Amino acid sequence: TGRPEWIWLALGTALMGLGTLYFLVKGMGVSDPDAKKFYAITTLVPAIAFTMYLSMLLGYGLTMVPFGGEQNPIYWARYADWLFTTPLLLLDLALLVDADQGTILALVGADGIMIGTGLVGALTKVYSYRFVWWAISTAAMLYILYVLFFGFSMRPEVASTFKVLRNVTVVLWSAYPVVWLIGSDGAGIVPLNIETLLFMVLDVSAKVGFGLILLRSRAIFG
Amino acid sequence: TGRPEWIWLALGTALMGLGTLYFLVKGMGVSDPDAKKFYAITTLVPAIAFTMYLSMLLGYGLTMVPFGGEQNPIYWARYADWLFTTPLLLLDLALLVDADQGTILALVGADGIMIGTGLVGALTKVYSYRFVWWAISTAAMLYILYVLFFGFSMRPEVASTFKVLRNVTVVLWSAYPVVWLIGSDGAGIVPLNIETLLFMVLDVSAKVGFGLILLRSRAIFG
Amino acid sequence: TGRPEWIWLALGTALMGLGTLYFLVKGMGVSDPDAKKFYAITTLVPAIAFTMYLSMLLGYGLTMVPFGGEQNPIYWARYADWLFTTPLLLLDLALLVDADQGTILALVGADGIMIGTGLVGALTKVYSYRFVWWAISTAAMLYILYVLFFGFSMRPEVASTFKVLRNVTVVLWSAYPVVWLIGSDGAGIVPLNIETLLFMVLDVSAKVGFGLILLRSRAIFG
Ligand SMILES: *C/C=C(C)/C=C/C=C(C)/C=C/C1=C(C)CCCC1(C)C
Ligand SMILES: *C/C=C(C)/C=C/C=C(C)/C=C/C1=C(C)CCCC1(C)C
Ligand SMILES: *C/C=C(C)/C=C/C=C(C)/C=C/C1=C(C)CCCC1(C)C
Repeated sequence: TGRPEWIWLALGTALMGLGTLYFLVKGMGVSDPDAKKFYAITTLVPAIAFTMYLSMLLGYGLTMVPFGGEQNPIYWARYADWLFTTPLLLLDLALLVDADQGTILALVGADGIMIGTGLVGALTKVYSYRFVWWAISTAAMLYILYVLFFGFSMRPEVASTFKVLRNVTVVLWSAYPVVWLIGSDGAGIVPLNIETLLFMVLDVSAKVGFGLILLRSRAIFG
Repeated sequence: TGRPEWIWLALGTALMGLGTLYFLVKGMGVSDPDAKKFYAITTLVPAIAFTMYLSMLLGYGLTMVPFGGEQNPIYWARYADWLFTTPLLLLDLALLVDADQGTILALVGADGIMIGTGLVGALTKVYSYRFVWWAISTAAMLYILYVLFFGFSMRPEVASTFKVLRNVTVVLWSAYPVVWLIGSDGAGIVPLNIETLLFMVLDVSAKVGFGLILLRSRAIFG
Repeated sequence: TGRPEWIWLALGTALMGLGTLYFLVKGMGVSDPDAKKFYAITTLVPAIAFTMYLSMLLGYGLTMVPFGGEQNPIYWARYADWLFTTPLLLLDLALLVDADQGTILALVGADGIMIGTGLVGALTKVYSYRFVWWAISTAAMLYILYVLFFGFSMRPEVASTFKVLRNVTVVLWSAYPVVWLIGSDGAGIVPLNIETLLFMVLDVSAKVGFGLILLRSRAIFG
């Protein structure tokens, strides 16, 4: 396309679409209920991502936001995706450790705040206000990572898998507020082409990457 | 109104509104918890449909989408409805057969993809791209119907009711991708007047029709 | 700001932000699972409200709706908030009395209808149609309050707390359809400045006020 970032949105689409097929196919073979749960969640995540990367690729989820001087291109389909897939990932972590209903509530709620404010700054028109919405969104991410460390004696083919996935999450999720800040969505110090490349490498890793590690573990069984 | 399809949107509103009253009234008389569940779900479905048919009737959920040459009228309130009521129907089927949490997750997730992509093609501006979003949406419908047949020894006043409702669903739900394709939302081979007539006959049948069959069955009790 | 209602949206933001901090901090100290549940829900409610009051304050959730003659200012961020926080409050009441899944479904569903139609009239362009959407929205509020009285033998440090919270709810929630009618969103008999003052006093009371009463009760424990 006439857009420099098409290549990464094209590669994003393929990879997400590839992970869903692999996981669905892999998904075929399960009988253990609990294990079913982890396939249902893990497969839907890139399934959703698949639909939003295509929408950006065909250009449906792209808008112009006016701010800091001129008109700015902003992929909003990114947040609609994150809106559903991140709560879906925390749910994988949550049911892995037999979380409490109460803690599952807080995580999900804080998550919706995270993305929700992230979307608000993405579409905000006053340049300065954006980073205030960024701060709050970041403040919720700190809560979530906090909770999965200090508020989150279980069987060991579980614990060890959880510590692994959680390390992945914390490192990946932490990159997103950094990319957004340096990117076109935030400081504008990095062009849209690179900002799109960064998110795609995170998304595939945090989704397909995360799912592969997960759906192989014996942790997901009885 | 100045719109040819008012009559069907007017009849849609009455019928949906009539089913909700009947089901709520009928709903009054229940004590068995589990049965309560099926009244809660079954009544809310046309309740929601009721609100969206009126919005189309008063014209709040109507927009113009430019594509394939000219400006196209598109009722988007239809998808906001389907967004909530179809997961509500699968939930009726799901709890009827004591589905697994895992399978309830997949159905609902695939459903949101179905409608979600359906909405995206409805609002897409490049004529050709629409049917690509149609294909994917259809691909999710095939998953759902699949699952309720091959991934979905239970008491017989249940099994027989389930096979019935499920037959209804498969036949009705299959009509929707056909109507959308021939209709104004898709191929434009059928005018908006007829496309509105078709969806109304499906909606009332899949909702009120489906609910009547359901809320009479002894299957919904202990 | 250049807006007369800034002061109340500024005071709304502070107070909601203050309640969340207090509840989170207070939240630190819990071990009993069930009690955790009530902190998770109760704290997220003003957390969300916090984000939407700021959005109105910075002016992100403000739009112009044309009707009854001229252009009308309409804070839509108010409904996105109510969209999530009112179901969150009913859930506090619901789990307080060990509600049935079925009844929890009806309450939440009716609630989404309430706000959902409320939003539709807020954005409707034909003056008269607004109050029709107001009527239906009100009709759902009557269902909810009904249900929490006649469809909602439990331990007494519970029952007495429930009767209390419920009295709060009914009196507060009943004020909202009145404010909306006399306000700029409805009849226009009260200016936006006063209508914004009224909602802020209700919101803080129904949220922070409601939460304080709740998170002190021994009802929330085992
Ligand atoms: C499947 C995609 C994933 C796991 C995405 C994670 C995204 C985030 C952790 C988002 C973080 C953001 C902030 C905390 C600040 C505002 C900007 C965001 C939304 C990128
Ligand atoms: C209460 C209304 C019901 C049960 C509606 C069902 C609608 C569908 C099965 C929708 C199907 C569609 C596709 C599979 C392709 C894209 C167009 C849609 C959304 C009409
Ligand atoms: C946290 C905020 C609360 C508890 C708000 C409650 C709001 C309502 C009970 C809303 C009621 C309305 C109607 C019943 C008629 C239409 C206008 C509304 C949305 C204000």
